Amino acid sequence: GSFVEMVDNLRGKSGQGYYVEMTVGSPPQTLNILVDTGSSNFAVGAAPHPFLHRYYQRQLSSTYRDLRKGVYVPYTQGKWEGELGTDLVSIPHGPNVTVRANIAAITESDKFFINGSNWEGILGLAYAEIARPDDSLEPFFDSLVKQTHVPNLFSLQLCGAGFPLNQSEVLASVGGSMIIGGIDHSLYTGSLWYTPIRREWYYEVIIVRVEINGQDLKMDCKEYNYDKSIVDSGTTNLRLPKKVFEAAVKSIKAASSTEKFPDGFWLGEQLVCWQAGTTPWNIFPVISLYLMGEVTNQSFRITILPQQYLRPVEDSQDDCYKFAISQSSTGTVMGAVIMEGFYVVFDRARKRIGFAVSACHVHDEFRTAAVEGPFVTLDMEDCGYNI
Ligand SMILES: CCOc1nc(N2C[C@H]3C(=O)N(C)C(=N)N[C@@]3(c3ccc(C#N)s3)C2)nc(C)c1F
Repeated sequence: GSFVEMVDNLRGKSGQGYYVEMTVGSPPQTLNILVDTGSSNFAVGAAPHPFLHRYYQRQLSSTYRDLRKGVYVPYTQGKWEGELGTDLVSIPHGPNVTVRANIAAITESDKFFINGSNWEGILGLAYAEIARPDDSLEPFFDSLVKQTHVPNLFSLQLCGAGFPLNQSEVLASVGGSMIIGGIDHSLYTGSLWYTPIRREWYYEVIIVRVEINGQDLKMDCKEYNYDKSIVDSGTTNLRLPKKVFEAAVKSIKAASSTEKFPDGFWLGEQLVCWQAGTTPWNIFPVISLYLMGEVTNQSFRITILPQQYLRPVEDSQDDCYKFAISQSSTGTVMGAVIMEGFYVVFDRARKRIGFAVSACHVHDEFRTAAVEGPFVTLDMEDCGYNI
């Protein structure tokens, strides 16, 4: 329905992440927490760091409980180490409840805290299977549902500004909404279409067809989900498996061939700039991803514009962007630049993910993002990867 207390509770941008305010401990300690559907731990800075202006001070919380257990989390681009404990946690612009949750108090980290991101921790919203050190460490959302009457569902509206925001603007701007326990109908237009959650670990989905400006990429659909396809608010880009990325970039280059861009642009490293207001959106194609539907032999599609996959960056008065589609060796990742086009419903109770056109997606007068269906699609189970 309508969840006015949670609408507009996020801040941030696709490159540095979107965060929500939370409180930990007694008396409450306020922290800004990255919303991450790609992990399953609630972890906060708990020791001084050059990039943190605040951190969780366990010795100041009367409700802190030490679990006497460490946690070591090395991942591809970064790492953190911490100490496990529990404490009382609330979301000020959330459900009006306080829960006793696991907290990994980060004591040492490497390339984890981003200089100027304004967040001091991460809220992993995925399932216990991928929690560290193991699946016995109950994730925050699991604790919230178990301890309260909050429905087992959350929804995210990530709002890209469509232009760069400076330090002051990003602190003053509304970055979106995280609706805990419901769906807010003001955040989207048109209908919600649902795709099954294939397995509960990451938010895993199955892509069944890919088009670039209506042209079928024509790859065996297993390639699109090799070795998985996930929905991840903690990733900036749309990341595609190597072979899919190679085919997609060739097609996007062919569609936009009236302008030549350097190799560094297509590699997502180099910015491209145009005179203020002259970005040639129309030369860039739309991209549609078809997802397995809830009905047998039915699919639907989500369509994004270059306003989603060209990420605004500061250079001058030029309008500059980076290409936000990149290669992956760990499957497809529908990151923030996909999520900015849509209101995304993580319906854990019904093991499904819903998509609708976002009320805050960036577009022009000629084209809009879309969520459409149904389409007849056969052998969709064959699109999923095994082993
Ligand atoms: C395989 C590692 O499993 C785990 N992975 C993770 N994460 C991997 C990181 C990552 O690379 N992506 C993309 C992501 N979605 N989340 C992480 C981010 C770090 C900084 C971000 C920003 N901005 S987002 C957190 N945490 C735990 C606790 C794991 F167990």
